[PDB]
Amino acid sequence: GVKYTCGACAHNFSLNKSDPVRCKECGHRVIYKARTKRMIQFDAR
Amino acid sequence: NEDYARPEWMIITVLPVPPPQVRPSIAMDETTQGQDDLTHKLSDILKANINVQKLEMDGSPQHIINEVEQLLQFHVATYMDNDIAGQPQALQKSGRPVKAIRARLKGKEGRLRGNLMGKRVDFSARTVISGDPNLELDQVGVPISIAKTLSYPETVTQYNIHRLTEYVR
Amino acid sequence: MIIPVRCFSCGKVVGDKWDAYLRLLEEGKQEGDALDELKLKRYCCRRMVLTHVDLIEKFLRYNPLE
Amino acid sequence: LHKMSMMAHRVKVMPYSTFRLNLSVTSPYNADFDGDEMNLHVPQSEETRAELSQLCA
Amino acid sequence: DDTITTEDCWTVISAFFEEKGLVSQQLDSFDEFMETSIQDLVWEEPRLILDQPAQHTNEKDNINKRYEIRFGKIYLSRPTMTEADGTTHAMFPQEARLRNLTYSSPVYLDMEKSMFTSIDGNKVHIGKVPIMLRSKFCSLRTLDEVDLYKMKECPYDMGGYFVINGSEKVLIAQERSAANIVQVFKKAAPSPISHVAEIRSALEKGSRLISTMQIKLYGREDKGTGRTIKATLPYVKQDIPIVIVFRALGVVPDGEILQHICYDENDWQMLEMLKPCIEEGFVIQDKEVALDFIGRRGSAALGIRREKRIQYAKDILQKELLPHITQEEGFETRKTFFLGYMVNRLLLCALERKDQDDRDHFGKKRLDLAGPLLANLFRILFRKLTREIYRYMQRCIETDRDFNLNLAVKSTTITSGLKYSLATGNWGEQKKAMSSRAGVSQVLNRYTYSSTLSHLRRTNTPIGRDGKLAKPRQLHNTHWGLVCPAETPEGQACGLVKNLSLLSGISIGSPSEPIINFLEEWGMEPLEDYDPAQHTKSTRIFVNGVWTGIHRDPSMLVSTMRDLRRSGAISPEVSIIRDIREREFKIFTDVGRVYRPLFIVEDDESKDNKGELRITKEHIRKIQQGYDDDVYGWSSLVTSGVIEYVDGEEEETIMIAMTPEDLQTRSLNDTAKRIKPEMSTSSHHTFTHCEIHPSMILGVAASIIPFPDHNQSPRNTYQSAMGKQAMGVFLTNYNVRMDTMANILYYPQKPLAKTQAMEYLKFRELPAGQNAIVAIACYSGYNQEDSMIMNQSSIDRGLFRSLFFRSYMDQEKRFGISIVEEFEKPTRATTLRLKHGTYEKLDEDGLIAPGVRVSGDDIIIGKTTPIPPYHTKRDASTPLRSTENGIVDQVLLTTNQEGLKFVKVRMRTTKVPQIGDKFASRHGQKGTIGVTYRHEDMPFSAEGIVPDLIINPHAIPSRMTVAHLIECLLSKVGSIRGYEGDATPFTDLTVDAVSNLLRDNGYQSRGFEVMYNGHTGKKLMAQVFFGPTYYQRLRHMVDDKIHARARGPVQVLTRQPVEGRSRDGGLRFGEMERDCMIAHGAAGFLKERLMEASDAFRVHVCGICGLMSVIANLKKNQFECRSCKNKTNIYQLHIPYAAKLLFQELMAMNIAPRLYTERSG
Amino acid sequence: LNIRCIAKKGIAKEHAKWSPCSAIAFEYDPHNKLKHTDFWFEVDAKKEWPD
Amino acid sequence: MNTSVLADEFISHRLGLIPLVSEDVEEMKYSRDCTCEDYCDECSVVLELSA
RNA sequence: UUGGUGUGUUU
Ligand SMILES: [Mg+2]
Ligand SMILES: [Zn+2]
Ligand SMILES: [Zn+2]
Ligand SMILES: [Zn+2]
Ligand SMILES: [Zn+2]
Repeated sequence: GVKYTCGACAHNFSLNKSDPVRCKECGHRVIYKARTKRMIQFDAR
Repeated sequence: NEDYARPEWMIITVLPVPPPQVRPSIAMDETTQGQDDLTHKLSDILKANINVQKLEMDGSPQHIINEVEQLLQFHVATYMDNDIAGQPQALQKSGRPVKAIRARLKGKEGRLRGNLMGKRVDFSARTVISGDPNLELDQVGVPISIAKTLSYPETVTQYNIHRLTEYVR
Repeated sequence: MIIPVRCFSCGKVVGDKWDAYLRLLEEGKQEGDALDELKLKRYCCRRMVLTHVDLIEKFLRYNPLE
Repeated sequence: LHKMSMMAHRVKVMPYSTFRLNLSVTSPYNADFDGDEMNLHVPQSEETRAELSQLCA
Repeated sequence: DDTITTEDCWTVISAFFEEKGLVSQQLDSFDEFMETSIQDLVWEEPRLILDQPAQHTNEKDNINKRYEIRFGKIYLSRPTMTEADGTTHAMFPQEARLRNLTYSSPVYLDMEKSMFTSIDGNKVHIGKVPIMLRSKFCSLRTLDEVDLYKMKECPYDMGGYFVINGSEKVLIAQERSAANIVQVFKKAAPSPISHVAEIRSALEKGSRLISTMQIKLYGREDKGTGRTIKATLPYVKQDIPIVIVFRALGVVPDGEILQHICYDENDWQMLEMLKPCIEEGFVIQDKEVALDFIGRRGSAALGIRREKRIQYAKDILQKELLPHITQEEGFETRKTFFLGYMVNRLLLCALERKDQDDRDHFGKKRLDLAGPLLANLFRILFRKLTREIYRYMQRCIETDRDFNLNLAVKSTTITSGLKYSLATGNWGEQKKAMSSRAGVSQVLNRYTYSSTLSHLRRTNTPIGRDGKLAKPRQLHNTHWGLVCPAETPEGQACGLVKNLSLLSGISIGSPSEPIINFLEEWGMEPLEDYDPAQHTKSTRIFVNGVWTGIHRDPSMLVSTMRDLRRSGAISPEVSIIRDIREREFKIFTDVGRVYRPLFIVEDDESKDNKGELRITKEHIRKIQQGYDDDVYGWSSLVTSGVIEYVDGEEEETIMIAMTPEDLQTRSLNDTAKRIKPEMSTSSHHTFTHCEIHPSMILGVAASIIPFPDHNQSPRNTYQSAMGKQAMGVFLTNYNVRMDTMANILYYPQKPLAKTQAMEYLKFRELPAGQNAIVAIACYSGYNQEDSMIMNQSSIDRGLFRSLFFRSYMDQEKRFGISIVEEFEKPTRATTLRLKHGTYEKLDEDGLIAPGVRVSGDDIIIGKTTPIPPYHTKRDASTPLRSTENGIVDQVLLTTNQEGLKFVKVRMRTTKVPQIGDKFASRHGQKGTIGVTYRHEDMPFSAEGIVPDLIINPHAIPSRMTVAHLIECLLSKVGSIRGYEGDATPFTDLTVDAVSNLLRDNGYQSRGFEVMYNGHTGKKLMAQVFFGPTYYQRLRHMVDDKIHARARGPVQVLTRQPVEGRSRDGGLRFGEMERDCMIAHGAAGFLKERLMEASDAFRVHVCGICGLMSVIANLKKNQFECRSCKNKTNIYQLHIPYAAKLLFQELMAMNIAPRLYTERSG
Repeated sequence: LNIRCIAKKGIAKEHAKWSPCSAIAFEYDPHNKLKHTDFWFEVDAKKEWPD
Repeated sequence: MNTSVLADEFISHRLGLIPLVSEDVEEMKYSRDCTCEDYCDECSVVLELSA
């Protein structure tokens, strides 16, 4: 469900806790999560 | 002295076993227990013990006796001391020496200088300091969090109920 | 990195005067004289632009992260 | 290093988390302010409180 | 031409530091390793031989089945990550660092297995040698900075260091004693042995220790009547007389030993000390009886008869003594004439025709970098490979199988060895853990950029710490331009740790054989035509430790060879070095000599260049074109004859002036400038060398400092050992890198007191601090002793506000073939021992989504293992630290080396520089932020300028750091005239020019402006000195060292509270605290401390046998001293649990402490 | 880059991002006729401190 | 939404340094005594930006 | 909530 951002081709792909974790375009195996649905806050000082 | 130090007691027939608080098992990675080296050494002693009692119950070529007995003496020697001159040390399963009882007592970080004469304790605190001349001579500044962490037991008496109830509040 | 907004010492807003400062530098000015033209007369708003060294170009040298 | 190197004091509570001193006590502890650490043991009884307050003050 | 000015030397430095960059010393010698060393370590001992020859219960089948493997060529490539999938692809250092990898290449090797039939198994991956960054044999030497941003490598990175199990490790240049030099030390007095002539042998190829022949003069000062000497040999057990080992090496009569040794039949004093040595060695008269004699002490075996006893003695005198000279025979003249030089020398020093030699005369040492270290450890595990193949061969020849060799290399051997031995650096086979030079390789530090720039250069010294001796810790005066007279840490390291200077280069290791050809190329005469009575005045010539011949005139030869290094017939880093005093002349080619460059002064009265510098301005214009007028870099300078290299041995034989205005003898009494000496001793000098620049004597963390030449030198050392703790910009790719420490300083300014040297550490393009406003004036007692004042509004504007990064880690373990781990969100039911934080911030997949505010004490990585055979899972979460806050950045998720999952998380927050945070001058005037004032409450000068940092007047006058004032003044001027003033030291920049310019731009001459109270404006009676200055931020804060503790974690072993900050331990109320408690005497406080806030523990004693054997059941409330049948004489005590531990330990050693509770007498 | 800010009303006491103004000169008695200030001086007080 | 080369509180800091017009400001009240729980259009100037 | 080694830094 999570947009696991690809490390190479920027593809937003979710994985079902079962997929071997790579780029679908070049085999690049590095993903990262993307930012939340929440809104971040800061006090700007 | 007879009732205290009778010099047939300086030869050990029966070498005691301490309880396992003195060699308690350590969680290697939270499922397996690496043992303390006293447990490894008392196991080695009991193995050489049984390999002693194996020889006098069968055919014994007379220096097989001598070597297993001298090995028993060796294991009892390294139980109390792994620093004996002239001979190589008793060695572990990493390439390290064994923690004896003598190594638990001598040295800067033994039990006395490292744990009894001086030790670590609690209700301490520690920081970095700063000057502040707007003060008396017998006053020291306290950061608030350190005041929160440490405490002091004041007795509930008949002259301090109200404030202490407030300090609950 | 990239230009701050105010001065550190006084508090005159300077951040706008970065691009103008580079454009004045392009013609062959000298840096003190360029600060002279921008009306920077206390040295507070002279060290807040004179010292400043630029890294965020190097961060945009990373051909796209995503 | 000498018998003043532990001395009793009184408590003043301040924000901004560092230890405050007088600067006349800088000489006996031999502390400067390039980052020294000074400890703070606490009594846990009445008895030791009076011990400190009458001798090690 | 004209005057070579200062900036012409900065042209020279731009050419040098555009050729090499910085870290030549790693890269070029590691290239030497990968190009030649493994090829020759393999082809050292290329063949093994088995044989199972005859009487195999045979039919007399006498068959030399000789099993012969010959090792061949190595195969080299890029690193390769074979997946758990099995696919192989090009690994890259980003993909390395993200994935805990080992940037390691295939090292292949073919095997020539042959069989003797004299009757009477392909490219195996043999190991993974890890590849350094930025090497020739890394894939990032080449390839296009554009694509390097496409490949995540910063151009202002430089590499030099290795990658192991992910993280970055480095090689300290370890510092060994020099080999094969003929030393003399004198021995301490409570002993019968006074003078010593010592050596340490090591083979020419290979650079490996074999022998250590020692000489001990028997005789204290008028003690030890027979003043004769014995030798000590390798593989003996006892000292052996000198003339006997001479007759053992094959020179028997007295006349030829005195002909070999003695050079003066008139030196009757030394000849007089000679005579008893022969008169003592009379009883062993010819060769083989001395061979038999040394057979009796030195491991020739008992009952092994004369011919094989003497065989063995001929082996310790064939191999195993003087091995580095040669290991073939026939040159007993070479061996004995070496030893005759030794006897010559030790008798020179025992009559004190000389000083003793000294330990630290820095030409008499060498250095070991990655090249020689990989040579040694590769040699070791390569021998281990040898015997592994040998072991498998003697099993698959008994059963006689055609072995394919590919199941005969379990290549976890050398990969596992090198991986551990750079992992912790406990240098050796792990089963040689102790007795090993510990701490070779180190965590590389990435706290700021210059810190790494020094730390990649650092050398360390193995005296150990046994011996408090201040002779090896002296700044001994060979150090001119080779190490750093400023930088060395505070404390235990001091005097040892030597940072290679900003003109250091590491000499590689070179074929000595053509140098030999250069020697015999001019009629050097051989050693066998040598008679010192025929030639007493010939010059005896060394090549790295072998005397090879004699010659009459060294001067024409050193002209020719020195000009051939000025041309390039030699390696231009080989130190051809002349002496004239000894009638000797050495050529080192050795590995690890610390050399340095100098401007070649035309030292020769042949033309008008004499006295002048040979460097012309035409060369300067050539360097400013980038090419020669039909590539021209620093290499062509080296091979032009303008700059020659010297190491510490040629530093003996030179003559330097410091700056090129001192070469011509100059033209007064001005009270601004500095006073060079006259040098009027030699009316007609022959200067041979002049310094390029004096601020090139510094280390890397030393050239940063503005004007080091106006301070008290402990503050120079302090500033150099604080410059490494700056907060700044460490490498420009902190977006993609995941490291456990990283900190970005926000607003980094190049200092207005820049140097000219900070161009070459890039610090003006990556700085690590700011210019804030200095105002040295006691204001309200808050800067009394080194604290300071900081204006809070300036922080609110962003002053030094600090980014904070941290990378965590976790991975999956495998507890069975069908039993693995799983990072999931654990329940409150199925899982054991939930952490006492919450779990809410976790996601469906166990790793928290970014953007989410995080506190301490709550999870990020919940590693749940089901317990191998409800309530069957283990909660083994990896939490965020108990001190931190933050908002999360870039949550990596991938697959490990193992094939399972892998995680790394890079949390971040930002720390406000607040009260207590340490700061630092650039002259050590350090301290903490004492107090914060808002904006109006500052003092403020006539225009409105307020300050931000107020160091103390009383911080100055004893610390004597007048350079700090000079920096503040030069800062204010270069701010107002608007440019960065050259504060590189040792110029004619006085104070007078700065004074006149500040006045003539409309100000006071000596800095002051009339500043005010902020609370009245009633003018401050004295005028206040006031300006900008460059500041930095040291790595400590107060939020990392505050700690207090009520109770909590106690150890199982001793029940005394635990040690360390990380587990919230307790403090050590140590010995001398108890001492001062005794001095005050209030011991009731001491009974609080060592009973009640610690391991308070309660035991029992039977009152008859006095022991603690009494078994304690309490809810049944019964007791039994079972050695006594005592059931009534029972007391309890209150003792420390460690005291009880003492008692149980002692009774387990059979001593009986018995505690009777009454005085007896 | 999609950002949403609020703007609220603070003074310089909370923080100096609410600084109204920049830099304030201030002087009185430029010829020291009260001798409230005292010059430090090498040689002579009148020459070296510019007007 | 942010995806920049700059971190977040960084940009909030730099936005805090930005000069606004406040000529009319005394008929705008202080934040900590304005009659709303968290922000409304009585006491805010909501900037939403997405370049 | 591990041990045990080892390295660097603070006074
Ligand atoms: Mg100090
Ligand atoms: Zn992709
Ligand atoms: Zn300004
Ligand atoms: Zn009893
Ligand atoms: Zn409202």
